[PDB]
Amino acid sequence: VGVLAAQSIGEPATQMKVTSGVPRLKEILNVAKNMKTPSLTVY
Amino acid sequence: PQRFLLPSVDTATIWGVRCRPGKEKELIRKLLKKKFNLDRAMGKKKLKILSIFQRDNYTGRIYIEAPKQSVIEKFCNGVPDIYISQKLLIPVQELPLLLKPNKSDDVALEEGSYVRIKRGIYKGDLAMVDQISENNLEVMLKIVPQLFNPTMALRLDQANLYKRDDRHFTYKNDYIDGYLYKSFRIQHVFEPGDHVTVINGEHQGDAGLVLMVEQGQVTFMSTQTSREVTITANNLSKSID
Amino acid sequence: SERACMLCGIVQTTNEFNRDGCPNCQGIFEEAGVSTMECTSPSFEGLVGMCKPTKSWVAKWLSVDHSIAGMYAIKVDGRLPAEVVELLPHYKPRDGSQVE
Amino acid sequence: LRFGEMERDCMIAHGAASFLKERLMEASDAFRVHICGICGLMTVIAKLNHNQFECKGCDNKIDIYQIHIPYAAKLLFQELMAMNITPRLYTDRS
Amino acid sequence: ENAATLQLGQEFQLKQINHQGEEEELIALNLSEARLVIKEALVERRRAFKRSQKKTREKELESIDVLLEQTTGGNNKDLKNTMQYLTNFSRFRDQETVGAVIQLLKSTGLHPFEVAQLGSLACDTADEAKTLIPSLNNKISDDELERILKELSNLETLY
Amino acid sequence: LRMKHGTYDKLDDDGLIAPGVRVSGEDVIIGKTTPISSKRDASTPLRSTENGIVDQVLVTTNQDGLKFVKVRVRTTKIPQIGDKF
Amino acid sequence: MFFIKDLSLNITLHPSFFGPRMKQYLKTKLLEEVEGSCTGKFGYILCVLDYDNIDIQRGRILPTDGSAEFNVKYRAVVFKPFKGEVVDGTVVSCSQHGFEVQVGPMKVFVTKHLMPQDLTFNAGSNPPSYQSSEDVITIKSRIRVKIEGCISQVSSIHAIGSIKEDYLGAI
Amino acid sequence: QQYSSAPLRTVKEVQFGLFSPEEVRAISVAKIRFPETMDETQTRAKIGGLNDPRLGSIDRNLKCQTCQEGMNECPGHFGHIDLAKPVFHVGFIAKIKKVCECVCMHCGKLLLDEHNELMRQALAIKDSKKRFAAIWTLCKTKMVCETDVPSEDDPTQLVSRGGCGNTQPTIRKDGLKLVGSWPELRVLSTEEILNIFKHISVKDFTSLGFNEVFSRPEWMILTCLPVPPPPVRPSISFRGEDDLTFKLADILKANISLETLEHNGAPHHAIEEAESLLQFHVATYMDNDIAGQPQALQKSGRPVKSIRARLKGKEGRIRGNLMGKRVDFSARTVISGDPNLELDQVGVPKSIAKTLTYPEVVTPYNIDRLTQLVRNGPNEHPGAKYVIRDSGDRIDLRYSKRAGDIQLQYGWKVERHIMDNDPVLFNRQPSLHKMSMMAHRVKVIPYSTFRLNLSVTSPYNADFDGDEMNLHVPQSEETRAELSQL
Amino acid sequence: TKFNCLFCNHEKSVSCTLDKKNSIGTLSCKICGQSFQTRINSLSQPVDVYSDWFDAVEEVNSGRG
Amino acid sequence: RCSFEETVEILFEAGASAELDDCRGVSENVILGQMAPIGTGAFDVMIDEESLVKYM
DNA sequence: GCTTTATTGAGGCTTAAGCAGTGGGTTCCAGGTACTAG
DNA sequence: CTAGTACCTCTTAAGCCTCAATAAAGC
Ligand SMILES: [Mg+2]
Ligand SMILES: [Zn+2]
Ligand SMILES: [Zn+2]
Ligand SMILES: [Zn+2]
Ligand SMILES: [Zn+2]
Repeated sequence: VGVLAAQSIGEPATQMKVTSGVPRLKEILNVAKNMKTPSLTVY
Repeated sequence: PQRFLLPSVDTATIWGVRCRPGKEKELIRKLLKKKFNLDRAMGKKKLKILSIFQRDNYTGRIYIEAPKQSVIEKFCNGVPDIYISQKLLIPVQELPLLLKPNKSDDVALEEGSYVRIKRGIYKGDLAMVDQISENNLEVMLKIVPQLFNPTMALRLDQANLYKRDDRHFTYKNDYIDGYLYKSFRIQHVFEPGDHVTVINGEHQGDAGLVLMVEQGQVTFMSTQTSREVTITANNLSKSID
Repeated sequence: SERACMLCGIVQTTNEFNRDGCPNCQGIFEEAGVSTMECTSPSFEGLVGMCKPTKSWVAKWLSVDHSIAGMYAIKVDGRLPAEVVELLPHYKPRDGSQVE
Repeated sequence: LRFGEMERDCMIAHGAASFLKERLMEASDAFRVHICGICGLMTVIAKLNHNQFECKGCDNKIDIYQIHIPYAAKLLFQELMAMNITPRLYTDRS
Repeated sequence: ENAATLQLGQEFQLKQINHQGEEEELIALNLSEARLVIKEALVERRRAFKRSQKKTREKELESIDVLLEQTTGGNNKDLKNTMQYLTNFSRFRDQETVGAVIQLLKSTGLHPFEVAQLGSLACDTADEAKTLIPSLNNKISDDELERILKELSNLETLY
Repeated sequence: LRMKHGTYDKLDDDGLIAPGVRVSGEDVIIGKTTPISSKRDASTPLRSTENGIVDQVLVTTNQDGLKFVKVRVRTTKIPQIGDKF
Repeated sequence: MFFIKDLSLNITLHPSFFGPRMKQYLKTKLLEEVEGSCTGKFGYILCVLDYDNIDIQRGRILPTDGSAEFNVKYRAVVFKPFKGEVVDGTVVSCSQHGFEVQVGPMKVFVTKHLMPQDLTFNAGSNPPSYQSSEDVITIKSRIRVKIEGCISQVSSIHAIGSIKEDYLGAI
Repeated sequence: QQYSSAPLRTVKEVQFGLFSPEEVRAISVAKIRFPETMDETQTRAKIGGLNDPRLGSIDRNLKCQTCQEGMNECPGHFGHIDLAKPVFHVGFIAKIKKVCECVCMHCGKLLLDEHNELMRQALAIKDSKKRFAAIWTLCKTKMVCETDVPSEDDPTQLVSRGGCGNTQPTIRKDGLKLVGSWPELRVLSTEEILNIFKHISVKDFTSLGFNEVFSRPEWMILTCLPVPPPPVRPSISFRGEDDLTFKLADILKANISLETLEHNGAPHHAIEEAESLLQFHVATYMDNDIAGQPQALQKSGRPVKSIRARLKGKEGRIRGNLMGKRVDFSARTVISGDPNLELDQVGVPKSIAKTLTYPEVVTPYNIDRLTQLVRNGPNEHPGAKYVIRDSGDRIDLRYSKRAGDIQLQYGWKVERHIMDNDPVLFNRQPSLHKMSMMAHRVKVIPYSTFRLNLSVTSPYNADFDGDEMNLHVPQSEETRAELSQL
Repeated sequence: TKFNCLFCNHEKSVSCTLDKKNSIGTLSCKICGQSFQTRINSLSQPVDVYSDWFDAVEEVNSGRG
Repeated sequence: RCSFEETVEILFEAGASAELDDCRGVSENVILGQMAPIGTGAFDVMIDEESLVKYM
């Protein structure tokens, strides 16, 4: 299961205002204490 | 007399300075020449440098005897291949051993002893010390030239062959009994049933079981030969079964 | 070639010894009736540049306090002639034999 | 050809453990090494012609087991031993 | 180090493991019981071979030798030597005698090795028994030791 | 003692294949032997994956005067399915 | 020393010999292995009992090889001498340094220095024997001796004993 | 590849304890004391030195004395070096500093005890790493050992802990040799640190995380450097000893010089320089790249390669020869589209099919087919090139002129050329996802380009613009079944 | 707070304390016990105090005060 | 963890701590060249001595 | 009331990490220097 | 004389040490 999940999460990254795309995935995977484009949503 | 030569803080003060290996003698000579030139030029004002020396076995360092560090730093300033910054104070207790001559690895030469020639066309050839000069500067060595054959010498180079005695022949300027004598510089020259194994001797590598021990001689039955062999205890090692 | 005297340890070229001999032991050699070459050896270890023999502890350690400033050898191999030894009751060889 | 790490994990995902074992132990470098059952070290004296097995480190006569591993594995183990690191290969779970 | 002071090895513990993982007490046997179990094993082997193939110091020794030759014969010559050693100087010839001996030794509750030695080795005096096994000195009362020794001596078969 | 699968028959007496000689596989192009102290072969085998007719051979002297050899081999390659355009 | 215990043996079988009679071959190989075995760890194996009740665990198939590895657990009786024990044997040969005594599957040697003073070797009889003031020793004799040392061989066990305490020797 | 009587069984666990000097001496069959790797005339290896025959066979045609084996079966043996002066381990230098800070510099006892509540809380941590970190933090917080500690129940009353009272210096980490400050800064002797480690009791380093059975704080201070056997230091033909052999020779020369200096009068001045040089050489041998220190330069124009470098990254053994290693039975070449091929069917060049082989075992079912393949010979595509007998020896067919006279027997194996309907794994090097490596049925074609179905291009992300793909042929029935079914 | 000294010719035996509140630089040696004081600024550094001390020593030695 | 970016530091840490590896991971078996407990290798295949007789 | 504490945290410097696979062409057999064998 | 032979030469994640306030205990 782990290897399948890793491959399924990595394939879109290879295929590919607010940071998005590969930089966002790298930030999410890393601890990312400092946020390049921090955001908050309130309703 | 040497008891009164013990170094003291108020009498001996030597500082070590790092230098490039292989330039110790040249650096010492250059420093001595510079000191002489400074003494000749400046005149009354002379740097307080008492001696500069080095040790062959201790490469990459020189030693200067001065009363103050600043004097050494000024004297050595601008001298290539000397790291004045990388300097340390030599403790007094270490001063004697620093100047103590190194124990030469050459064993005391004795008549009939076997040695190996370091320099010469017979490199790697065993030699026998026959005689030692009174000045202890040259030693006579007997070596194998294959043994000298008077017949072949007479057949080939009789012009350079001379006979001094029934067993003495001179060839190309001294062969005795087929061996060449030449002068060389000294600097150029247990319990029963225990498993035991032979580590040294004629039976080296043999293993067996001890049966009797007496007066330091251990007798063991050897499986390889199935016979009792008696060997000195020091030449046997107890092997764990 | 450079040779170091077996008596005082001074190191000098063979030409200097042949021409002028040892500046510090010429008289002793002449008294002993021996040549300078026989009292000098080509094998030596270590080099010492003595500048103030009278005020240098190294000179006292090497027994060259009364000698002149110059190049000396810490260790010199060989033995002096028997005549020189007889004239120097307190002679100490520089080969390290008496440094036990 | 080189069996890349990405290919290795792709095969792992495929679940073909037998294929990976064959590829990394049969189609590639293959070695057979002897290890004691007490010290678990590859330094075992094994004379196959004499059929004599003995390890000097531990006083054991017949406690040796043979394992098939890649030559790279034993090279790594020896390199670690050079670093005073001893991978103790054991055939049983404690 | 292994000696007679009950300092057994790392494997000769007082407790033993079973095929099912249960822990039992170590059990020993004497020469007569050893011969009985060996004979039973030989009979079982002979029966197994037969079914598979289907689809006074002068006569007993010959029968034992021929039985050994028929099954597990020729593989090693040490088995015959061990069998001869066991048979030549055995003590009990009847199953009932060995059964009674083991039943009596069970009541003592001593170490299996000690009871095996007592049932195998022969002793006649308390001092001889004590010096034979110094470790088992302050474990068995003198009266009990004498009683068991005389019982064993009486139980000896007359060949 | 060191002999390779390369066929030395193509080599002439001089040790160099002349132009117009068919060479393939590990066939030796230059025959060189280094004396050992009697000698060990040091020939330059042809590329295993490439083959063709030797086009030219030249022999000269290097800067230090040592003998030097250069052999150019020519092959005709026709378009195939795997070729890239 | 005559101890019954459970021993586990691993036996490898080729996949070809997977017929109905494979059990017979496995049992034959087990008999050929256990009999004559002599290892210092487990001592000397004497016999294996309950042949018909031998249970064989499910075989293990190698990850790549087709061989099957069966771990068979069997109850067996084994013999292992210990230091300080007293055992009886029969003299097998005589020598100047002593006489070897066969006991069970093992041999025992008595040191000359640890022999009675009265006992003395004699070559006047064929074969050479030993004479004592109150005992007689020959090739065919039952001798009870104490074992003081044990030596383990690749496939043999040796004992070193002595006869100094009373009630020892010929009986 | 020789028969062995040792039982066969895979490894199930791997302990990673330290290698004790006593174990080194016990297992080190030979002793290395000659820096020269060869004897006079460069014919026989130096006895009791580098490349000694006892460690292994330097070159073919000679059998290792220890094992009487050549190159195929020769794991190698290590040698023990005296190393009179202990040398800090580069990898454990931080561990050495932490242990020294955690224990007294005189009594070799843990600075704190169970009396302190914080120490008890730290010990409560089951994890070795976190517990050791907490203990180190608490110890560095303390600055002086106390012989008597206040009692928690009675703060006024104190209980004698058994300490001395010596202050704990602030140990620094500068260069190979650490310096401690009490303030006066001084270099702590390696012998003193080794003695302190030896004085550590079982409980102390057991709490610190060192397993007594397989590790000890003293064992970190290496007093003997194992000598890798010849296989670890192959001689490259140009003998051409590797850089590691040169580093070992330099270390041995340094040790010999240090021993000679010690035996020929030790002024203690140059002894420090010799010891520092030996430590630097050992550290470079174990780790050439040392942060904030000069890198040892090999005699040639290249930095010396060390074991740490050899196990650094992709080029290292871990990621270069274990996680990913080269394969024998495999081919690589360009791919071309082919609408006339089935989805699971992949075209294969005839030459690649001939080169690639499968070891099919001889059976009565296909005895005739295998005999026909053998008769065809390696040159003909439907044939074979090698025949494996029962003994395991392999006989080639092209070199043997009597191939047609060979009668196959049951149990033998023949390396037959891959035929049609033969599963093989087709892959593209950028294995981005799981579906980048799939099994295809071989279809032999008379062209030098792999051919695959049009659809399978999408999972492979292929575009036939020069893409090169790899085909791996299974070499066993197990592998074939797994590829076909999984 | 480590600097060389000229009276005892010992390195790293000198310590300098800079009181910016009082703007005073005090240099003291731990071996010969020599103490010197000078005026300093907020931008002053121990090297400045050492240079001032050396200049004062030179002036005293020259006798041109 | 050795197979990751940190290679020799983890080895030194394990040596200092004498860490024990159960070899249940993929990397351990891959390095040892043994069938990992993965899919096909997760379980083991045995032989039934009672079903074989009746199947014959 | 004043003095000395353990704690808190906050940044500088540091040591690490840095797609996969494949094909090929160039260059290193290191510079000078002293000592010694034919 | 001449030529061998060896020999000295760009973007973050954690660790640690070093810094400036702060509430309690000594006294
Ligand atoms: Mg493309
Ligand atoms: Zn072992
Ligand atoms: Zn070997
Ligand atoms: Zn203490
Ligand atoms: Zn001062």
